[PDB]
Amino acid sequence: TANREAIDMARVAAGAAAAKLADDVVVIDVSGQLVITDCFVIASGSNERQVNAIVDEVEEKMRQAGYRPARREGAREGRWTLLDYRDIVVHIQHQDDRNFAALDRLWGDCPVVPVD
Amino acid sequence: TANREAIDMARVAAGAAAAKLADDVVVIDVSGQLVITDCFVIASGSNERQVNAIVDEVEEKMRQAGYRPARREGAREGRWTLLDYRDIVVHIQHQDDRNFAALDRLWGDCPV
Ligand SMILES: [Mg+2]
Ligand SMILES: [Mg+2]
Ligand SMILES: [Mg+2]
Repeated sequence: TANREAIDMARVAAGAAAAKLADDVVVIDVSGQLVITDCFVIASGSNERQVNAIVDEVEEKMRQAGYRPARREGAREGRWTLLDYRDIVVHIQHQDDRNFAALDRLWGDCPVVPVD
Repeated sequence: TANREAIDMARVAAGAAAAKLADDVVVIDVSGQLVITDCFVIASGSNERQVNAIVDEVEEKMRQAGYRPARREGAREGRWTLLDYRDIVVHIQHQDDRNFAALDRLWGDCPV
């Protein structure tokens, strides 16, 4: 399964998104699929303000956890942001833009990490 | 349009993939679309071991040209490997998995 250190990072990220009332907050164990990243963290906002508040909360809480800033990515015209912390990767998106079948297609065979 | 520092990185990464006999090597300018990444370099290997060697070639010359180490990722079965250099992302894939349709609906308007 996923390394304990990676799960702890995921816990911090998911707790930050939950603190800003994100929807779809799930930690995916991708340790059996990928060679580097162990946890994928999904989160969604109902508006773009919230999406960005979730993004900033995750970064601020990850900094407090002692980690270096994520390598970031997003679409200039899109409403998503990708945060790469290596052991984990965080993906935050406006719920209206999400493709949920595509998510399940990609990670449907991966265990959910009950992180609470 | 795409960065000088990125084009000269894509040049190196694509040439390296060329030196180790990759197929369907493409440099895609995504600078118009993305915030951070400026270019993608996609390539195919005929098999998992060729994908492995292609990655080696790319990483070897990128280090030689004094570039930052890649943030790597890969499928555990070696079907694909990705190297993130920030300014460019290199995507090497087993030709059987290369979906050119999905590429088109997504980086089709980008110069290639
Ligand atoms: Mg792992
Ligand atoms: Mg750019
Ligand atoms: Mg190697």
